[PDB]
Amino acid sequence: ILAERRKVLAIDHLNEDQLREKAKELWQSIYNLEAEKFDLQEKFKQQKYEINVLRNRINDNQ
Amino acid sequence: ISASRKLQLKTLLLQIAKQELEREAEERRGEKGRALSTRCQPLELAGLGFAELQDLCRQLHARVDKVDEERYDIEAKVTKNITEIADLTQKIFDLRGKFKRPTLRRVRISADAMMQALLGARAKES
Amino acid sequence: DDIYKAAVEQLTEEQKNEFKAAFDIFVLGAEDGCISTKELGKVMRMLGQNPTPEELQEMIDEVDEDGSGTVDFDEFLVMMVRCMKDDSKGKSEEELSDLFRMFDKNADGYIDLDELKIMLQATGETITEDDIEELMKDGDKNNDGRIDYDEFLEFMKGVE
Amino acid sequence: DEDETTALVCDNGSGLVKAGFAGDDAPRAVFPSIVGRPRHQGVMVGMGQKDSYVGDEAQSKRGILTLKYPIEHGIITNWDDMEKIWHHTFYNELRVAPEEHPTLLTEAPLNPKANREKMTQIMFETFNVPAMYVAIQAVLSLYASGRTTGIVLDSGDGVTHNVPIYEGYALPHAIMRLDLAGRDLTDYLMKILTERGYSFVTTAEREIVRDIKEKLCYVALDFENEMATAASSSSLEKSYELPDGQVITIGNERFRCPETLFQPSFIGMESAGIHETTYNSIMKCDIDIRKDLYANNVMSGGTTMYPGIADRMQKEITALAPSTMKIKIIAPPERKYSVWIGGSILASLSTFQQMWITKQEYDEAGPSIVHRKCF
Amino acid sequence: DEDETTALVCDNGSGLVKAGFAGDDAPRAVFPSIVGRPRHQGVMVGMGQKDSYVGDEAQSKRGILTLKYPIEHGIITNWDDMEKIWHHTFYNELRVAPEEHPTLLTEAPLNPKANREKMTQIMFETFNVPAMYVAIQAVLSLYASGRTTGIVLDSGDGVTHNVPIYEGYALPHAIMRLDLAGRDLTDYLMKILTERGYSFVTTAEREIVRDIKEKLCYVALDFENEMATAASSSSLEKSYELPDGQVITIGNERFRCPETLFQPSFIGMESAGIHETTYNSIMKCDIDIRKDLYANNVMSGGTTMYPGIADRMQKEITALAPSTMKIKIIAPPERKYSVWIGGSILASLSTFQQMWITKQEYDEAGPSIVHRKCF
Amino acid sequence: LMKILTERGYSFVTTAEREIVRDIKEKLCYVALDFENEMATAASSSSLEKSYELPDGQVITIGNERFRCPETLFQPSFIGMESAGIHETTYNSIMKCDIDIRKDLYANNVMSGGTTMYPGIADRMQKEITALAPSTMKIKIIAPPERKYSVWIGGSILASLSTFQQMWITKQEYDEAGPSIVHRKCF
Repeated sequence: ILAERRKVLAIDHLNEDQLREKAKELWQSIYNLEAEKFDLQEKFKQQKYEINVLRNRINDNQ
Repeated sequence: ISASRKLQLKTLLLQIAKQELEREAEERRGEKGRALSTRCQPLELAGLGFAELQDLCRQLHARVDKVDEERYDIEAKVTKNITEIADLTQKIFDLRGKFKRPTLRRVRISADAMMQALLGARAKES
Repeated sequence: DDIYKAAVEQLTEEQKNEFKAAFDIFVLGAEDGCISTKELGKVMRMLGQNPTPEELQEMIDEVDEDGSGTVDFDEFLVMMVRCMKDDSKGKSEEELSDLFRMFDKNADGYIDLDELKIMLQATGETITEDDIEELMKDGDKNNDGRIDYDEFLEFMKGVE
Repeated sequence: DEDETTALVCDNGSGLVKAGFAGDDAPRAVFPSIVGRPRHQGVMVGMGQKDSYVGDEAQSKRGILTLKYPIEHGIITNWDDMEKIWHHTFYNELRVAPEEHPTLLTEAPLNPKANREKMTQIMFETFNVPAMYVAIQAVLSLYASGRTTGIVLDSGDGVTHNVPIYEGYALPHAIMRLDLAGRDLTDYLMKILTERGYSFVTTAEREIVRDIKEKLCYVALDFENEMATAASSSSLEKSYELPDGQVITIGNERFRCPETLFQPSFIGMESAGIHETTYNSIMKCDIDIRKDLYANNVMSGGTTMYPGIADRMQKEITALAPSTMKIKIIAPPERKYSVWIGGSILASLSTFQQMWITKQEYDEAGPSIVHRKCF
Repeated sequence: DEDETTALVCDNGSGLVKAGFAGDDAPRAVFPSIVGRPRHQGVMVGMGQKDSYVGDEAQSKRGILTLKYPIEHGIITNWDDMEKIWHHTFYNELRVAPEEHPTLLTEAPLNPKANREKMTQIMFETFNVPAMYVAIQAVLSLYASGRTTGIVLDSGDGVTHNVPIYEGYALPHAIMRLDLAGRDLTDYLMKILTERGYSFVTTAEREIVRDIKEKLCYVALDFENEMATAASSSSLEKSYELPDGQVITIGNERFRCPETLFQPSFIGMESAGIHETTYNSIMKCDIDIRKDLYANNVMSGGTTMYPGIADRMQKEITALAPSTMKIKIIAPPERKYSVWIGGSILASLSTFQQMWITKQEYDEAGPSIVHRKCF
Repeated sequence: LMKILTERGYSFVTTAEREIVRDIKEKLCYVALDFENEMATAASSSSLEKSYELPDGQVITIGNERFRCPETLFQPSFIGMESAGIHETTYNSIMKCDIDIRKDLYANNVMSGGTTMYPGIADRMQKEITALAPSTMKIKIIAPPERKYSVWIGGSILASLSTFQQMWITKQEYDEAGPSIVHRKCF
């Protein structure tokens, strides 16, 4: 699954400028991956927070 | 405390909590887009020769792979915490619940057409 | 009952005079002229529905602003603004968690009286520590001195 | 007449059908499980008069009708009369069209399979209901009572089911279904009243004896002591008004009839009674189950309203149960109707919206599908 | 939650798992080594109810569960269930993340190799623990007891290991290992109580018998005299309350079960018994070792809490031992809770920081590293 | 069987009814060596149903229920019992014996008592044990016609053996010792 993000690579037949292109779309996919990661971080701080919430409830309401 | 007093109190409380979750989130998101543009930096392609730009495509996919790994770890943790969210969520929806499912009381039916067809020409109330 | 009396406030009062005339009608079948439990049965068959001595008496309780054991005229306004299912968004684990993130400003899990006073002062509307503390209690059924999220649900149950 | 596209609920026994919508705490109306037909020669022309009467119509014109009940001992055999009762129930009094609403029906788990198959077929083929679900009366009773665990004695008109449920699970090896119900208590009373000089044999008379039982009878906490005085003095007698101005006065028969619940031999049945069934449903379960079932005996349905029954049952089971252990009975005021309420609760739960047979799955499989989809 | 990356200590046996952190005096929580699963069909919907239960959850909901132990005779045969037990141990009750703490696990010296290898793999792969160590039960008992020399007789639920240690070194040729344990005594008690009219054949029944054993059973100092009286008079019977209110009394069976430790033939085992194997562990060591092992018989593990066991073990070996010499037993109130205690001590020693396997060496070698680095 | 026949529309709840079901079981039921394929067909076709005449002249037909009942011996969960069933219990008794015993017991599983008269039971048991048993080894079942009557037949044999004439409690030893004597003289 990392490998469907460790996609196979093609650089040689890519002309210098075609290299610029594929590297650019790769960096776009990178930016998307950073977006995913950061939204997972925000969702995840919300997760950790509201699970602290959860256990607070667990204790106060066992 | 007055009636509409407490009304506006509670509704503005909940809307404020909404919009402020959204404000922490928009600052979170500024943080996001900035850090994305940094750790996934606006690119630099040219100058590197054919072989060099080949290495460049290869390493930009390698960075695909790194952020792959990063977001993958984060989403695995997010999956575990979604799991735990739902787990303690129902656990407590029992703890403070087992009935936190409210009811639909029999007095709570629609009476509009009732008032109307009953009052006829004077169809006023509901 | 401040929600029904706020509706009274937030709505027009000529509907309330209308319900006064309807309550004058609610002397019919009323050995009391008012709407008691039995009189709520007869007023509702005069109104179209028919709640139960528990439902009638509980609407009484649900209109017992004063605790008058009846549905008074003011309590009948409460009734007319009280006999349906409308309070929306059902803010719960998901939505009151979205909220509790700020209710519990702490990013921890407890709306203490400071969290609650801060959230209220953020509401923009007028804020009293009577407000903050009554809402603390509405929370503090577990009585943590600080509204837990379960306290938050005993507090903001359905309220929107 | 109704303001929501909710599920419909109909609890169809050998006595009466309780019907209304999911989300309420009461049926909109109760329709007796009866289709009536005239048993006399007509003489007047142009004065109306129906060929058949359904539900409340059958009782209203009963003076000259023979009244038949489509359901026997918990199951439907006269499917045609059931469809007519339902058409009336849904369209004239509940004011609904099942085509636009999913429907929940009930049965006892130890009833014959044909019941759930025919009820499912009628709603899908004559009413075009979008979905169906046949429920367990014990489940519905536990939802209504606020429990996940207990022994449910549902007091039917046909049969009594007697099932232990623990933590939401069935414990089927311990179900003690008993062939004793309200219609047998009624038959016993017709015979005991014959001993007193009042013969009740025709439909109108049979309906009266049922009504007598409902208003005058009780079980008593202590049968022998109650009979010692009931059999000795007029001070324990009660008079019932027959609908012609005459009265019938009933003494120890007032409790000897309901006593059949504790003594089924009164109607020729081989059984030690409803407290034996309750006890064995607990006893046949594992010892780490038994403690929760002893503390949660659940009364549901009719007969649970008899004076002395909740106290008598708790006494009768604690007498068979081991010492130290706490034996307890749950018997809410939502008597004779709590199972309907349970129907309403289940039909409207979010946890139940995946339990429905849809009018796709039904059309592809046919009515045998109910056996795979409901329970 | 700790102010140091203290090792976590988890004494995972075939009975209960005792867990807490290194440097403390006691485990934070104890858990049955159990994963439970329902043996019934669910009837009510929206009841929660898990597919599987872990530890104390499995025991608390046992009324309808079949309960399995992933560890048999000291070895994990089911590591998927141990992942669940450890998840529960660490995240639900100790509420710690092993990812930030070294973890110490325990086993007998001749425990088949798969046990320590799978324990190492689970902690490094599912918990991603920074370090691991699998420790010897006898070593852990010796630290807890304040000794470097003695016989560790560890008669717990799984196996009796019985290994002589001198100056902190194994004397492996003298390990008088025996396939006789507390679990066999439990099985024997279920059978002997069945003979008294109280059958114990299901999971719920097995957990009850284990509880009966722990509170009512003993070995005594003199079996034949104890039975001469127990078999002749009710004065030596002791009662026990079962969860459903039943009361069971046990007479000579109260000690005849436990006696199997000294007389293994009672359950069909071919063995000299734990006291002869204790004696031989001393005898099979060199003559200049024997004197120190005779003076230091170290009692640990389960079954050590039977009345008469410490007194009896010293009597039985001193009776086989030569005259003039003094033979002594060490049996502190820390008996059986010595393996966990030793884990806390060992994990915390500065010299033990050279024994821990890190999540570095692990990746190059894989879980087989445990056989190169632990013992 | 009383409960599953109730599902079919023939309730059996009284003493007379219990005796009828026992008679039905004894004459109509079988276990089948392969119950899964047998029920796939028996539950689908009336061609595998057998008619039984009830005492009053009424007729009950039984299909997959015919074997479903005996199957409980291999599927004890059908009656709420926490058990592996008779084939695994037999296997475990073999397993629990010493390794030089196990082979002789695998080769000598002996049927006695009742229910061992069901068609397919000798094959059902031998195949289930064989499936649980190790390879190379031959697993075998002995199923004599002295089935169900075998305990009585053994009593005749044992009572008559010369090596068993010293095993009898006399009506002297009995009175001197009382009934607890059975624990010293019989086994």
